[PDB]
Formats: sequence, structure tokens, C-alpha cells
Amino acid sequence: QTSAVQQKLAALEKSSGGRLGVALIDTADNTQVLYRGDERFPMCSTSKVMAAAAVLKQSETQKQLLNQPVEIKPADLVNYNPIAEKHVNGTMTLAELSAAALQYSDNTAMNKLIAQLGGPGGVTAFARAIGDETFRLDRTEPTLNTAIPGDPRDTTTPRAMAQTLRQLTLGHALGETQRAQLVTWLKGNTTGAASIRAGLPTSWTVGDKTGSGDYGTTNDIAVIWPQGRAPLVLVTYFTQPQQNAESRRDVLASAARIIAEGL
Ligand SMILES: *C(=O)N1C[C@H](NO[C@H](F)C(=O)O)C(C)=C[C@H]1C(N)=O
Repeated sequence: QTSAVQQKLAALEKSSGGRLGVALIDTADNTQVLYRGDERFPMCSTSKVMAAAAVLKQSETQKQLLNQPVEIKPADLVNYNPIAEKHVNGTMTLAELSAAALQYSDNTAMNKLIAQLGGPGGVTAFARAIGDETFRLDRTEPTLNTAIPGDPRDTTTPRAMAQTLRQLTLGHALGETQRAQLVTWLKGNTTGAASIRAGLPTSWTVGDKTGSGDYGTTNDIAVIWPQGRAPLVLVTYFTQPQQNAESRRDVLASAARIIAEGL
């Protein structure tokens, strides 16, 4: 069937010119709302959640891992490095790299997380270990953001990413202290106010990770603590037909507003 909410998301999509993917899990009843939920979208910076979680999982058997220093060299800087550039010719700990990746979207920090996992496939292997058969990371930063239509590299589906974000933040894919750390990091995101959270009531608490890339790709994945009810997980992915298209965070906000009105 097509629900009222799906029809509204289709009208939003038609006015946007691009392709919208949405997945909601309402943990009040475990019900879902999906729009293009099984179509593949480029993840861009939203893939940083899986990498940070995979290092948290390694830290469950190594109490000092998050304090381990990693060297940052000039050659390591890529296209967007506001935290790592302050530590060139020095070090950052794996905690500092995780925080920088998630809260400031530092792409050099992401590359150090990927390297700590043995390369992009180490991120994909963690996804598989927590039940996500869909996610794939194939490249490092910055080339994982090319977002070419039809390219399977560095993609997932809305349905898979919502399920995984639920298990990471609300379920038991991580140990309790690691889950709490991931939630603290997501709640302190600096980049999210124009995306999912802009479509939700102001009283609701959000932790999120955004992403953007070529083809006007504009993404957000969020855990939401609504006033008066059980948490939600919401994924909104958006991509456009022309390589140089502009970001459309307002489309993600509109999708979130439609989802919230449908509760
Ligand atoms: C991730 O998609 N990035 C890293 C960085 N992200 O910043 C915000 F979080 C965001 O854009 O969602 C930037 C500025 C761009 C992309 C990228 N293409 O590297």
C-alpha cells in the first residue's frame, strides 16, 4: 500500500527535483515508515557513524584504545579537516578522532578511523558483524563522497541504516558504556540544525550525523527522543541528477516534518 505519509513524501520529492529516501523506526511499537527504503544512496559523511562505532567495539576489549595517539602529518589533510589541521606534526587520540569525525565532520579524522579498522572493508566487516548486510564502504575520504548516480560504492539503503543506527544507539550492538559514548557524541553534533532537527518540534532531543557530497547529496541520520514517548530513529537521504547541484537540507527538514506530523 501507499500511506498518507508516503504520498506526502512523494509530493515533496516531486517538487525537489531529486530522489529522496526515508526510513523511520518508532521504538514505541517497532513500526516503520519507508520511502524508497530499499534503494541505494551514497552515504557521504553519514558513514562516519559506522566507523566510530567499529572503533568503539574494538575498545570493548582494550580499555586504553580510545587514549591511543595517532600521528597527523601534512600529507594526511584532505578536503575538510578543521580539527586535524590543528594537530599536524602532532597526534590525536582515537577518542579525539572519533569526536572530531562525528561532531565536526572532520574527514582526516574519518581516515584515521578507517585506518585503525584496516581500511574501508574493515568498516564493512563491522557492519556485517552487527547484522547489516547492506552497508558498504569501499573508499577513504574524500573520494567516498563522489556520489555518482548508479555507483554502488559507499552506499546503503534507508532501511538498513535505520536498523543499524537503532541497534548501535538504543540496542546492544555495543557494550553499555560504548553505546552511551556514541549517543553523547551524536547529541553534541554541531552540523545538524538545518536538517532533520529543523523539521521536528523544538522540545524533542536529537543526536545526528549529516553528510553531503557531489550530485547535491544531502543526508542526515538521527536518533530522536520525542517529548512524551519512546525514541525514534530516522534516516533521510537525498541526491540530485547534476554533479554540481546545491545542498538541500530544507528537503530533509521537510521530510522529518511530514514524518513527525504522521505520528
Ligand atoms: C561529509 O559528508 N562531508 C564532511 C563535511 N561534512 O560536513 C557536514 F557534516 C556536512 O556537510 O554534512 C563536508 C563539509 C562535506 C562532506 C564531504 N563531501 O566531504
